Amino acid sequence: EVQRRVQLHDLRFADIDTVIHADANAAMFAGLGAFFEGMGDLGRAVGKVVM
Amino acid sequence: AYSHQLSRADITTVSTFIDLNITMLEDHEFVPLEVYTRHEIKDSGLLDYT
Amino acid sequence: AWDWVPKRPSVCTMTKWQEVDEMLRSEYGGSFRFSSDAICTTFTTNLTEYPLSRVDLGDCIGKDARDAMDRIFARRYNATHIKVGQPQYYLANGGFLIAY
Amino acid sequence: VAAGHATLREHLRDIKAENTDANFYVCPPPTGATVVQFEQPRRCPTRPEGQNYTEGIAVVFKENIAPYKFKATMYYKDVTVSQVWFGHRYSQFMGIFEDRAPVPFEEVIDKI
Repeated sequence: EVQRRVQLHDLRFADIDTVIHADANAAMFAGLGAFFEGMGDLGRAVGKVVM
Repeated sequence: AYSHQLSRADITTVSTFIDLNITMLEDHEFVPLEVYTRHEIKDSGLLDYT
Repeated sequence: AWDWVPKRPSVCTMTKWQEVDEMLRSEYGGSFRFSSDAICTTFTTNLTEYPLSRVDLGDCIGKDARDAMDRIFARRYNATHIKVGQPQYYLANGGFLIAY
Repeated sequence: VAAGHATLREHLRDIKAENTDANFYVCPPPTGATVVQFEQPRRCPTRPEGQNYTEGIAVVFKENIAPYKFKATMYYKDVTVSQVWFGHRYSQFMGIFEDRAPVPFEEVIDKI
């Protein structure tokens, strides 16, 4: 039971770390990147200035 | 993920409290690349008291 | 701060630690080795016997050893074994004195 | 006289002041190439069960698997890919792709 709880606490700290290391703009940048890569060189030519 | 079953006869038993005939190797870790590219955690079996 | 008192008198240089009823002795690598079931330590010593009489002028080690060996012999060995010769003294590694 | 006690202190001090040492060890973690299992408790009888009890000497033989140990060498190449065109400050949001592949015989003999 002791080792079961120790492994449950290090899971909670990992979820906290995940939330503070990441940020809200990552979802936006990913959404934009996924759109621009879909139209080749023209997509990159526009995507580089948009970013 | 699951893979297969084994019989209790398929693994060697360290029967007596003392025996010297075991033929070990100097194990060398083949670390996965994700440990470096995305700071992923490497397995280490069950937790001992230390 | 503390209350002062004069320096107390002197005492015997060594004290009895254990009385061992059964101890095996063997010779290996130019040294003696001693072992028993009573204690998990293994004593190692040079082959030369130590001249106890050169230092124990008060017989504080010698007298106590003779008495203990006789008590043990009478309690367990008198009916099944014989004494081979006189007692021997050896200084083991770590700072122990063994009477055998 | 205290002279005998004093020299006995000196002998006892010299016998314990002597040098002694032991090695250090580097223990690499096991990969699972060698595994073993342990014994388990048994249902012990409350009273004698068997017939024709007897005493004897015994010798036990086990099947010979005859292990054979040797030395080998491995060769491989690690590869990583990421969309850096977004710029070094934004590329991380697009992620990374990685793989592990074998080395062909020609490179082993002609280059390595």
